[PDB]
Amino acid sequence: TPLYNLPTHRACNMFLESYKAAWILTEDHSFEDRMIDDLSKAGEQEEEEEEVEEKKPDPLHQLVLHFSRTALTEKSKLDEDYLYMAYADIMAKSCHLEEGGEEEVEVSFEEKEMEKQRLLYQQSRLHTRGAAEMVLQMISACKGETGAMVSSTLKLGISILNGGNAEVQQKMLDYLKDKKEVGFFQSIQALMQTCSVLDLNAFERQNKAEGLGEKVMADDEFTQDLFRFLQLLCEGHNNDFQNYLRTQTGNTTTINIIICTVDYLLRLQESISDFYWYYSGKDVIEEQGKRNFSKAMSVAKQVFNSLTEYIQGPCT
Amino acid sequence: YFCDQELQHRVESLAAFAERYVDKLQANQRSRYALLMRAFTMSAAETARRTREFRSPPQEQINMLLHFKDEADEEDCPLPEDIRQDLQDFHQDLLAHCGIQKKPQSLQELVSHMVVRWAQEDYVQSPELVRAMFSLLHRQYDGLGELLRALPRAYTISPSSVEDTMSLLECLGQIRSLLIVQMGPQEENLMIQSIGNIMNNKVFYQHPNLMRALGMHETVMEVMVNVLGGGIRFPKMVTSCCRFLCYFCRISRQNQRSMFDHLSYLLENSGIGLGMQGSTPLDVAAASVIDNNELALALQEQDLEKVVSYLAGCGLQSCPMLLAKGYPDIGWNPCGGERYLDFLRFAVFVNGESVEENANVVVRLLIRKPECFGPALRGEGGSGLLAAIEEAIRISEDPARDGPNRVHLGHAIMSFYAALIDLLGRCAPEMHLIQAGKGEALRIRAILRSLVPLDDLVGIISLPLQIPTLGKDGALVQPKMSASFVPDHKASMVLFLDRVYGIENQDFLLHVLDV
Amino acid sequence: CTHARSLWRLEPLRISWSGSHLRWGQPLRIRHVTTGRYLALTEDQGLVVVDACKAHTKATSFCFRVSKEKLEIKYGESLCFVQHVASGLWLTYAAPDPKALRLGVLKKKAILHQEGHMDDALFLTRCQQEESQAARMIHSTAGLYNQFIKGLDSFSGKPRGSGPPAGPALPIEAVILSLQDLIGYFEPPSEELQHEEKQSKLRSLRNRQSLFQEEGMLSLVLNCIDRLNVYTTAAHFAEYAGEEAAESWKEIVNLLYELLASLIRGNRANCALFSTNLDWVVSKLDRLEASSGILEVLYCVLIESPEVLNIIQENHIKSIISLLD
Amino acid sequence: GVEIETISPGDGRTFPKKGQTCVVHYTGMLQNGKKFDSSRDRNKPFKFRIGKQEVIKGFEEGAAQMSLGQRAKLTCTPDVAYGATGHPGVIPPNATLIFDVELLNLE
Amino acid sequence: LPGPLRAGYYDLLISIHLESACRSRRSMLSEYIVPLTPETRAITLFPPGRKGGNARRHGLPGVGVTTSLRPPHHFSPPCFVAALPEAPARLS
Amino acid sequence: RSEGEKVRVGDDLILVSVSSERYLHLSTASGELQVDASFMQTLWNMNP
Repeated sequence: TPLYNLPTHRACNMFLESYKAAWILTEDHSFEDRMIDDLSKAGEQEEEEEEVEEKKPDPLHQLVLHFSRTALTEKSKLDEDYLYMAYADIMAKSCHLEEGGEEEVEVSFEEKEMEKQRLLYQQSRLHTRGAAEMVLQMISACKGETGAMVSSTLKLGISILNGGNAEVQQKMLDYLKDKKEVGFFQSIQALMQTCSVLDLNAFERQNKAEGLGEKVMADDEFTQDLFRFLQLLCEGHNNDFQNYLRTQTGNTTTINIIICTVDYLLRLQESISDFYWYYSGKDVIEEQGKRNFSKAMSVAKQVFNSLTEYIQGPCT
Repeated sequence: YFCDQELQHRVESLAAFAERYVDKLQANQRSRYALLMRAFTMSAAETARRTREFRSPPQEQINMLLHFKDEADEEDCPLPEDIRQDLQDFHQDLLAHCGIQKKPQSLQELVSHMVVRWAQEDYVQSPELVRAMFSLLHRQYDGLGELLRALPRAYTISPSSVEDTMSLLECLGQIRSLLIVQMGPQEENLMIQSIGNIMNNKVFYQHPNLMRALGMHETVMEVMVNVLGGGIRFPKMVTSCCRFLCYFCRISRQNQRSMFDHLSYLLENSGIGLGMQGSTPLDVAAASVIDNNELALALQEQDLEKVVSYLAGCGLQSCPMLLAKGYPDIGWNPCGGERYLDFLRFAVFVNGESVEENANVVVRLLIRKPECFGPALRGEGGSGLLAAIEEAIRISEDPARDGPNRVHLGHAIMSFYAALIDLLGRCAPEMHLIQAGKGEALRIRAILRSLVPLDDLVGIISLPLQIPTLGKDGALVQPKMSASFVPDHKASMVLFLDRVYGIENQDFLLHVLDV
Repeated sequence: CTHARSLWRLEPLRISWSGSHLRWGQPLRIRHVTTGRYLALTEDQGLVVVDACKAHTKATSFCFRVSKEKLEIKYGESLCFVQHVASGLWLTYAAPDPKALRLGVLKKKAILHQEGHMDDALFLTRCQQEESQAARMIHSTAGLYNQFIKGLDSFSGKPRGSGPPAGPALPIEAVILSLQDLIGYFEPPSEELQHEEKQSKLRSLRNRQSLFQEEGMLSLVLNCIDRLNVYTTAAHFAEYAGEEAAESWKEIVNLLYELLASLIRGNRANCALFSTNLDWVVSKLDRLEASSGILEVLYCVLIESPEVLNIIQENHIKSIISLLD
Repeated sequence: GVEIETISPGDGRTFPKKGQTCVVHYTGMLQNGKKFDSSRDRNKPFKFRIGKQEVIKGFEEGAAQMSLGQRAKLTCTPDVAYGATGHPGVIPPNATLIFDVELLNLE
Repeated sequence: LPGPLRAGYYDLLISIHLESACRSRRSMLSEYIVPLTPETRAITLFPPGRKGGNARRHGLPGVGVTTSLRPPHHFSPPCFVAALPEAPARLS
Repeated sequence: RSEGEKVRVGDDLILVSVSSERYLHLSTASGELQVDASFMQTLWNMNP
């Protein structure tokens, strides 16, 4: 057990793992904003371009166009792409800085307004180049398959639509109505159907295995992000998008997200009732049960908020 | 290429500093060991020191020692100030080299300005070129993260093992080179030789972590994928891959977990024709699940449903290649289901204790599909087990029904029923749970008692056995093994008797003794 | 559900206001778009599809009743029940067939029964104009090529001599025009187009090729090529089919090979259908006429499917080398 | 067997025997005047022992028959050459080979 | 020489003399395994300035000492006079 | 019909014993309809 009695090479490997876990991982460095700012600038092409202000797209525009081309390419199934994941994370962080801000504090009206303007500008730098259509194309190409690609796409969409941006909402709605596709809503319905609920058998197995040594609600971040995305889509009381989610006129087939959201909430309610029946006999709820209850209740809170947004603004 | 060279230089420098720092920390720990052993005036303080940061799990010790990055834990860490400052200086140097903090003064800046300039000059029409420049720009901007991703692949070895390491790398290179080539006889022979050399290498089983980092299990898995998709066209390939995977499972436990992560595919491809092979993906799955309580508890019921479905099919229809060889058709396949029953036994029983959840799921699936019992123990047939066993005895007796012998259907009947009885016996609930009075345990025990009567069990236990006798002059005549009844069947049935029914009255005891 | 075989045409008996809205219980006729036959009820075979000549209002006329009771229609969401006129019978699946179950086939032989079943009301869904047009061209082309094949088989084995074939003349002009129209219809999209629109047009071409493939136009073209390839040269073709018909033999052969190449181009499944046709293409590689066409067909098959390459044999390779020789 | 035609004179006294090393620049060609081998292109002398049978037997007899410093032509029948089991992609199933070899630096 | 022919000859040379070795080395470049050697410990992240007083100097890529284990390349010289003889794989 | 859906009149229900985990089956091999809890299943129309 002592390191000096331990062989040198094994100790070196263990030290490599320890350094990886303790120092390199914990170090924080910010480059997304700087790199996006560098990529946004066109340089001197617009300086020498007289007939058109910018005929040639800027580097960021070329990058998003390349990702859009990959999304639009006819593929039976979407494949893993670390480049797309990393780039989507970079843009999401860059545009989410202002939303996140980068104690009873009294924030002034002027300060709130300038924060909102900064968020709008950072969202403009990406949605004036093709991200609002790229997210839709990626979601359509996912074909209702859970993974890191759809997770990154959903995070990018939430970052773009944060604060209920009417401009981006209009862009997505116009693209959807112009292309007249069913893949987007089919994939959304499949993603809702492939969500997760509390599992008592999994909880019992986990407790027993831990005793003899979380999985009872995974994909919680995924489902919360999906419903946050839907809420942002309906955000601002936009009757056009609310009615579009209810019925997709013009398309050959329509999918009822409103009903789908309700259906999921039901299943979650049944799972919570089963958990209550399990823990009703015991006098004191244990820490694992408290954690599971918190997870389920947060997910239910998200679903409710989404439903409210669907009807909040008078939508018969 | 130049960026890859830079990354390799960084990781090699990190490895060298890790060696030096490990040497210093080991020397310091030995010195502190001597100091604390000499000075043990404070009994409680000495005991607490011996408990924490003293002859403890090595990884825990180094994790707690390297905690002086935090100001609060800097005093807690007993490392010398010089050692801590050395580590901090190395961390600062690593950050400076990675670039974490106008004529280009470095490769990173030069490539960044290069990519920006090329993107700004025109509208690039080459998707491959665009992907290349943007990937390069991402690598230049993310320096520390690239090293962080590279560290898991890094590994350190002793100077004396370099020759065997090089030999293993050469064999693995042959294996990887054979992937792109379409599989043929010569390629098959080369893979057999390479896998044999890998298994014979001493470093292979002495560094399972290094094997996992190299990901050789994934490579042999891809070879198995190719051969299984082909068919068997290359049964030697399938058998060699299965033996290598089983040995890899037996090496250690994390290897077993990595193999368990691919459980679904192996069971899906496990079929009767593929399962009759000497080494099968079903055997690989059994090795990946055997004797691991947490792995057994993490089993999903879908896999159990799949194997139960295969068992039901085998019990429904006859054996195709058996009837092709010409063996008489029984209307069902016992030898195929024997393997499935063995897999279920491994899934249910671990370390001599029945897994309650897995046992319940298995028994519910078996009662749900009543076609898994064959002629005897059947809802429709209702054939007694004792009558079935005696019928199989006479079937093995007469060559007219036994002969098409490499495969004896008479012995296959006994093997299948013994496996079924043994599985149902180990699915029985534990005695402590029965005494406590769990409703589910009582229900399972009652169901098992209902399925298997006690009289039939004790009857087959009392069934006679052939005893060797030198009937011929000077020649010792023995029963034909693998074709007649053997005491292993009786052992499985008496395991059922002890687990489910048990012995409760002396009368019954004496009776069973006499029978 | 995507194939054109599931397509039916509903036309009211009244010739006036044929395009009017279907009325609950209004008599109407059901006709198969692809085969061209009308649904009807006969005594000997129950309900079957019969020819237009055999079609009569006594059998081909049906109505969309609201419900089973003996005492306008939206295109979807319809609970219409198909009742044959002059009868109380309704369209319903026959008693579940254990044999059919064993087969696993969903071929529920439809039967007309006065009792019917609970699952009798059925949904109606209009197909796309592309699918409707494709089905119509499939029907017309199948009829024309069947006529051409019958004409070719008419004079097979009997020398023509001085007097031309006494049977009906071959529809050479119609066949040539149809082949040209089909080639133009199946011509690949231009590469100068934008990526998204090009991908959409490729998908359209793929589904169109799939529809023709499943309807079996490829086998019909292959049969026509086999019929035409018996005669070695134009003079040999004239010795049986007539001098007037001789001049178009080479043109029809080249058009047939070009059409086959157009059908198989870009469709991996269509190319894989020729897994057993490697002999068929290789033994025709050496044909003097349409040599470029058959070479292009082989090129497309090889570059599209791997299995057609895995089956490639020594004699095949020797023939390809003899092509250069 | 192997036919030996002299092109240029050599030492004529130092003949190779079993167990020595011979380096020679040779040019191999088919019966119909088609070249397939040349050590001059590689700019390296071809090395072979006598007695290990690594080279074709006809080449061995042709080299052993000649002396050091002699350039001679070797005509090899397919019987002593590869013959029916010739080199795939290099040598046809039946062809006689002609080799111009010069012996130098016997060891 | 015409451009297409020049490119064809270059690619032919690369294919018939370097393809297999390049592929094997590229496959091996993925993993980093290093032995405990004096050559290993001699590696420094920042080489000292030769002039003196120069710190944080980045070494030129591809010039520093690399001790990661890479299997060596294997080649067999062409030979068409040797007698033509389970079967080992031929070398480049 | 799916689990969680409210059952309705004129619908087939599969009844399984809670204790013995067996269905209400209508055995006819004896020549008379006998109701018994066995492992085979039979539909039930639940009408008030």
